[PDB]
Amino acid sequence: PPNLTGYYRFVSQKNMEDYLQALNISLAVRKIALLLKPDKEIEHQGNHMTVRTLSTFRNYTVQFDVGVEFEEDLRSVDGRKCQTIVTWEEEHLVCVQKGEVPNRGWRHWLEGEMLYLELTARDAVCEQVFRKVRLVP
Ligand SMILES: [C]C1=[C]C([C])=[N+]2C1=C([C][C][C][C][C][C][C][C][C][C]C(=O)O[C][C]([O])[C][O])C1=C([C])[C]=C([C])N1[B]2(F)F
Repeated sequence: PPNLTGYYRFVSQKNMEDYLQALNISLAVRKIALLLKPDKEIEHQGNHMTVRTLSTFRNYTVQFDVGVEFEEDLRSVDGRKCQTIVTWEEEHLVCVQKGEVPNRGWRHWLEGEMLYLELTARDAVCEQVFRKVRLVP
C-alpha cells in the first residue's frame, strides 16, 4: 500500500452539512464548522499512522495501526467513543467506526498529489479534497 505521509491543504468539500447533522452536532457548531478550511496532516511509518485534522478553532488527532481495532476517543467531535478499524482495500484507506451511529466511517485515497476523503454517517456522505504541500524551504 502507498505511504500517505504528508501535509495536505484544504481544497473543497460538499455535504459537510449532512455529515455534521448525522453526528447530531448542534446548529451553533455546524455554523462554525462550515466556515473553516481544515487541513490534513498524516505521519505514516510502517503500519502505524497519525492523522491530524487541523483548524484555527479545534484540532482532532487519531492514531492507529492498520488492521488493529481500537477505542477511538471522539468526545471532542460528537461526544462519543467508537470501536474503530482501519484497513487497506487496494489503494484506499478504509475506516469503520463502530458504535451508536450506523454507517460511520471514512475513506482516503490519493490521485497524484490530491488527497480525497469520503466521510459517512447514517445516510450522509461528505466528499472532501486536499492537495499535498511540497517541502519548499
Ligand atoms: C470547530 C468544531 C467543533 C467541532 C465540535 N467540530 C468543528 C469542525 C471544524 C474544525 C475541525 C474539527 C476536526 C473534526 C475532525 C473529524 C472529521 C475529520 C475526520 O474524520 O478525519 C478522517 C481521517 O482523516 C482521520 O480522522 C468539524 C468538522 C469540519 C467536522 C466536524 C465533524 N466537526 B466538529 F463537529 F468535530
